[PDB]
Amino acid sequence: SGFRKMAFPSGKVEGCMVQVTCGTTTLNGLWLDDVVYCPRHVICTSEDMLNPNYEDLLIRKSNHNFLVQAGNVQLRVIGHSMQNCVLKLKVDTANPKTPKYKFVRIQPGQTFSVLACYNGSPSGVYQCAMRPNFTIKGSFLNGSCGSVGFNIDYDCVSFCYMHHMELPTGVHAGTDLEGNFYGPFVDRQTAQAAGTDTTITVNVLAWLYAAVINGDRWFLNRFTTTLNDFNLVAMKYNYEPLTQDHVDILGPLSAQTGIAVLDMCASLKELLQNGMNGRTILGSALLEDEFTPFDVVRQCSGVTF
Amino acid sequence: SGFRKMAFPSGKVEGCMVQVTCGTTTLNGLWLDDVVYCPRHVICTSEDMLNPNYEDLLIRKSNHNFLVQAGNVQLRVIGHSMQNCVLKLKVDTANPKTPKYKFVRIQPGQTFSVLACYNGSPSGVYQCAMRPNFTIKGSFLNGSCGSVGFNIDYDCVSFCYMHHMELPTGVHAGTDLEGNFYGPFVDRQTAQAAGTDTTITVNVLAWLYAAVINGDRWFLNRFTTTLNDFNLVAMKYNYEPLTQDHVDILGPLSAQTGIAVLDMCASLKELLQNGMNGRTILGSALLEDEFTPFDVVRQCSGVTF
Ligand SMILES: C=CC(=O)N(C)Cc1nc(C(F)(F)F)cs1
Ligand SMILES: C=CC(=O)N(C)Cc1nc(C(F)(F)F)cs1
Repeated sequence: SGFRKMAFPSGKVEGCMVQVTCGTTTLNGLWLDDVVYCPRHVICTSEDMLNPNYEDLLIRKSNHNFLVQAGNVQLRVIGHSMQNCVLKLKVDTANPKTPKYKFVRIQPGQTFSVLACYNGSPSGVYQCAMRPNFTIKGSFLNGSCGSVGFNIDYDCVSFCYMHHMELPTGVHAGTDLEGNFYGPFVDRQTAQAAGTDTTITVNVLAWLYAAVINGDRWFLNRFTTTLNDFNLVAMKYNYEPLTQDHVDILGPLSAQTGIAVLDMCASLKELLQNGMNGRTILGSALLEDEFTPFDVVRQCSGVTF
Repeated sequence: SGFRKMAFPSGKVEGCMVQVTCGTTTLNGLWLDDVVYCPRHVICTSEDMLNPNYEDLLIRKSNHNFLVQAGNVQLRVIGHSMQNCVLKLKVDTANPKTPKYKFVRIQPGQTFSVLACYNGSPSGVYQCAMRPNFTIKGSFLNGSCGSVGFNIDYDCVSFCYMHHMELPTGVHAGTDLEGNFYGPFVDRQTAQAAGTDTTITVNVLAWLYAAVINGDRWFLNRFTTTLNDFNLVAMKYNYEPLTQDHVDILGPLSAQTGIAVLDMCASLKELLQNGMNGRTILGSALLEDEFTPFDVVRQCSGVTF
């Protein structure tokens, strides 16, 4: 037992990371089959990034202006295109390490593993969630652009995120692998409003179920509540309203623990109204919302890839 | 910027994990060059584990009693030995994926990445620390035995931990790759005292430096203190006493931020005496001690492997 914030094994993705250089800018790319994906602002100089005309900038560029390197291996670029906010560089070689993979656009509240890279080399891996306002709270220094987020379901890598920017507020924004930004964000250096964030209520409930499974039970009540009564308190405290879809998803954890979902909601209500009294739950002094119900089940099931 | 608990990329280690089965028990092994390392209690049945005579049990075993499988590949066992609390199985093949590697025995307070495995397949990766009492707070379900902890310094994998047991108290215990347990623990199913844990003071100071680097500054004081005065408060609150060796190690962070180490100690003192007032530091409502000074520098430097 025990419960930890746990990233997927990153081997399959390590073998897809390359370095992409264009003019002066170098960032990371994702080499799958015979295509390399990377943020399109690799073609920006530090003067352009206030309001770049990407079409006009890409037009000054030809295949040989893009340097793609896989470790020491140089790749030959035989085609280039812009799809939304990503560049797709066609290379004459297929990545011999290409995993089985999908491109997916995740929903707010879902989680994924991030492999932070610089100059095409992996530096570390960590788990995070797509916030309800479509930002993520990551660790992304300059040059981490092109780092990708992913999930793995037995041998299949579902890529869901590519890092593009840090906002002036210190949070992060990026696209799906088709180049569409999560959220209202654009790839230019300006002040951009992320908007009010909220807490992923269903994830907090999964984490409280994770805690009961692992012995932390001090927060269980002699009380219950109603979906609508609880949502009243969710509103006051900026929690996502809970729905019947969420209740269903928590079914498996309700059945493993024998604690009705609404009873668990009643425990959450009291934790929101009375704080935690300097106590801890799974080693945390606040309510953690970056575990999906699927995440919790994975850890307690021991699923492998 | 941003600061996250970050594991090393696990690719190099994924390619070394194998399944080891002996009689009925199956757990994970580490296949390096032409040797497979695994916990010696793979030769225990569920009756033996109260007080097993490992020599007598190993004597009933021959090479062909050990089944080693690397994915689908079966390995031929041509030799077996017991070194402290690990088995070393000689196989007729060298792992073509063996990285450059060392076996190292870490000190309490240092960190490492854990690749949790079941049946020889990787399930996830996370960072943790060797507690001062020589336990770790991990996520280890049954069959995770043989999972290994490691560090990576540009291409070199320093293996430092192999998982053996969960203690009745829910914490975890294991050995170095020479089979010597960290701490006073033995591989039998009995109640074992871990002993008073303490907080890794130097790590907390590194994390406060990480917070200043990333904008969280509300905890900085108009006060300073002395090494001996601060250690008085460390004692009361079960913090490791701070030494001049620790002060030196924090030098680089002292210089990057312009905050003298003893001034930072003064901030820690006040946080220990007055709590955090329902505020947060790098998203945490308690004092985090699982980042070494080296860890913090790595994240803010962007080191790659
Ligand atoms: C990955 C981020 C990074 O490395 N940097 C230097 C920030 C940048 N932001 C832009 C954008 F989106 F404003 F055009 C281009 S580079
Ligand atoms: C890795 C732990 C695990 O999977 N289990 C079932 C607990 C075990 N503990 C023992 C020991 F050390 F007491 F002999 C043998 S198996």
